[PDB]
Amino acid sequence: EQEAHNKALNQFKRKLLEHRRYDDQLKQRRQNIRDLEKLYDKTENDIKALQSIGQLIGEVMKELSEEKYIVKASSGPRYIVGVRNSVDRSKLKKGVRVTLDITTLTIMRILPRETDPLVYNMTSFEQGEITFDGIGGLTEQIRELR
Amino acid sequence: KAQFQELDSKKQRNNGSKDHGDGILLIDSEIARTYLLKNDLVKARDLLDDLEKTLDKKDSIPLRITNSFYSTNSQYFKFKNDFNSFYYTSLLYLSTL
Amino acid sequence: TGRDDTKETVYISSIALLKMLKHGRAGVPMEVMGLMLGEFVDDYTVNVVDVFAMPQSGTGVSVEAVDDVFQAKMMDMLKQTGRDQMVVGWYHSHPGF
Amino acid sequence: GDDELDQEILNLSTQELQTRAKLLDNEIRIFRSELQRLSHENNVMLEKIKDNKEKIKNNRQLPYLVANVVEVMDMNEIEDKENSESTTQGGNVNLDNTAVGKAAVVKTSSRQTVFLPMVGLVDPDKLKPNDLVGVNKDSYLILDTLPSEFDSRVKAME
Amino acid sequence: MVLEATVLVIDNSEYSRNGDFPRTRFEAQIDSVEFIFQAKRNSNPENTVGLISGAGANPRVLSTFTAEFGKILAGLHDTQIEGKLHMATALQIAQLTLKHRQNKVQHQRIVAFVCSPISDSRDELIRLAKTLKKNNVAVDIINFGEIEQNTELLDEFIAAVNNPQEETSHLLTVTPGPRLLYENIASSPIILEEGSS
Amino acid sequence: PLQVARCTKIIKGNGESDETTTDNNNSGNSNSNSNQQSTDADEDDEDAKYVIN
Amino acid sequence: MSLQHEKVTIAPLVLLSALDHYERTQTKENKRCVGVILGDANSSTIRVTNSFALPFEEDEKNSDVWFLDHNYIENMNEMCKKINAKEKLIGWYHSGPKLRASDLKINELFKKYTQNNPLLLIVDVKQQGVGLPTDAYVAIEQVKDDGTSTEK
Repeated sequence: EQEAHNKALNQFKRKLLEHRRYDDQLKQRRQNIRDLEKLYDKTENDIKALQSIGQLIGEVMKELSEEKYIVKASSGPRYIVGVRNSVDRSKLKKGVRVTLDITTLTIMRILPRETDPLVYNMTSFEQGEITFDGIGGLTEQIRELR
Repeated sequence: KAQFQELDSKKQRNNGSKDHGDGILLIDSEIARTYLLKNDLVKARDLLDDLEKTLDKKDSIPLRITNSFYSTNSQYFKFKNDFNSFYYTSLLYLSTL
Repeated sequence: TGRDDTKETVYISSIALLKMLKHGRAGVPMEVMGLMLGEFVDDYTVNVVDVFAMPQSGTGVSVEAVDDVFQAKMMDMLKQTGRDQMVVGWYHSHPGF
Repeated sequence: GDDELDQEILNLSTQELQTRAKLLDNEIRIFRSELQRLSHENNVMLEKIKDNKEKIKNNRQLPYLVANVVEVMDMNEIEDKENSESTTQGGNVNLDNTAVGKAAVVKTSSRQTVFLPMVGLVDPDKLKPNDLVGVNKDSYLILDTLPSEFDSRVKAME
Repeated sequence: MVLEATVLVIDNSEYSRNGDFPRTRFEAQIDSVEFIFQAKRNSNPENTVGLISGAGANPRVLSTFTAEFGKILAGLHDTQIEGKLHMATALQIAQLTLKHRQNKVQHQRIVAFVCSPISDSRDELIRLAKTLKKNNVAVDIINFGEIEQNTELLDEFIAAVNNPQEETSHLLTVTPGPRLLYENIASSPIILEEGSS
Repeated sequence: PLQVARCTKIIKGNGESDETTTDNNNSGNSNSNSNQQSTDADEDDEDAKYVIN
Repeated sequence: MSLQHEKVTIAPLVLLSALDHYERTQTKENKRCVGVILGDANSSTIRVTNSFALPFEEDEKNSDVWFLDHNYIENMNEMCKKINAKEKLIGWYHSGPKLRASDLKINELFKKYTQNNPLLLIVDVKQQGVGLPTDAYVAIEQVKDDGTSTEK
């Protein structure tokens, strides 16, 4: 015929347009789930970090006993400190870096060694990519050095 | 299985109460069984270590999944002709049936 | 006369005494604080039933660190469980002082 | 191009554009339930973010102490038993009393050194040895990074 | 009517994948929740909606009384399909939820969708029906489960509750042919209800 | 009394990285803590700050 | 989940907290109080540092109907983070005097909160037993070898 469903599909064209932007509205709020999931992860570990207060570091001077250890702190004072029975008691030996509590002064845990930022500056200088070729003239001095 | 894998990207959210990833496992157990029919021990063993780790990851199992899992297991052990290993497995299968 | 007060002795229940300790050891060296939920009877007995802990500040303990907004929210949570009564003060924790 | 119109009568059929019109009536009922769900979901997230911000902003506020970063020690993200980078842990097993996450060692200006789990808001790329970082005045958690300070003899040179 | 707190019970069953309502009966009951929430809301803005499930061996509380449509929704998602609705336990759970309200002025009402021919005893649910009306709780049983053939256990239930009481029990039977659940629920009384004192 | 200090470095309070809270670099230029967020693109932390000893 | 379970270390504040919340609901005559259990876990020893009430109703005529408010628990947990943010949901206390088999059904609800298999702690409020007055249990799903199906 001439006209009798042309206009009726004019209406379903308007619906169709709106539907596909409703698809982009589904995807938009799904894009806000991820953005906000990261931003909650950084500020949630931040409250746990606030609530996990700093502990003072020493090193073991001298085992007195298997329950009593003498440490020299990094605040200065030598203490006789206890041990919490949640860490080793055989890796407390002299020269060993440990952190101890500030509010009952008991050893919380063993730590690897701790090395100064001045000696870390010295290691972070290792730059100069120049080869033994680049020493001209004094190549004899290189055999001798070796 | 492929069909099922593609199906769940769209269907799981539209229905939004129905999971289709339980189906993947049910199939997968049978893929392991089918190799034990063509007498491929190697291929079946690889699928059996994977079936087992998946089983454990869920915090609940249907009866039906763990049944299919004990079935692949049973056919494998009795080919090598290991008696003791078989017996123990079969008890697991019979109860949860 | 005006109104004339006399001695009181503060009766800290077993539940409250441990709670104060738990909160104070954990947030140290930083000063920790919290509100006292209780009831006041007699003219000689301040009954401190329970405490709870208010979020800490790096601005220590002060007029603006208490937070009355979080208090109003905390109060309703105690309201639904029958564990509200009426607020009888505050506590805070100094460390080595 | 665009479906459901007279152009498309020629390309498809009448019956096709109608079952399309009918199937999109199915589709749209589902999509109003999901958009509402996801809308509400981002609200719940945003409001717990503001709740977080008010604690952080108290600590961030002045004053705060000054420390440099001795070194970044490192500790495993295994909190489901123990730390074992190279230092095994003994006795009792813990979530986070000796099985903590990654670590920062700082040197304060009150003459000490403190071992803390590094803050989850400062990244481990912004911590490297010899950086100057702010630290909480009455605790010792790293709020932020600062540019290296100098002496006032040095600021005269400027 | 107005000033009324409503636990809607959504039925969850293995009969909720049926094509007797498009696309399935579960997803139709989803839309149905939304319309009733808004209706009550625009009559008077102090009304609240709670939502419970039938999924599970026993029903469960997913959401207590809230004025947020969106909280009700996170629940329907969370919920399965594989349980069975037992009316006796669903009623009892709805009543406990009803002893917690935004304001205590508000009346007590249960709306129950049925997609499961009832497998509970008739007699068990007669005792419970007499339990409801002491508190002033009426139950509107939207029946579309027993159109799969099953005798009307419900005639007894609606009748026992019914008495002088300004919250009224109602029996609505929905057309078995495809025609969209929610529409039919929305066009029947839910705000065009009347008292029966 | 007042504790006598002495300033050691003016570190201006914008461009100090005194906002880390906003972890987004998709918003802002991110050259400064007031340019961490570009909605205002302006004060979200004190204008000037100071390190004293 | 975690399968690491061994001991339940229990703090004295936990013991006292469940006696107190029971007595200030003034639940008696076999009416119960179920609250949240808070502490460290994902760990072999389950470490319960604190506990708080949750609004809870138990019907005594028919035991198969109970009230738990899901909304409260999330809110409440947020405020726990205020106190000490090393606490997450690791289970629930029961008010005793003993184990019930209706506890099996309660248990489902708290699996959408926890990172561990949920904790059941009987705090006996009448303080009966010749040692400690607490029994401690954890929910397991397992096949039964006496020829019957998988029980929880």
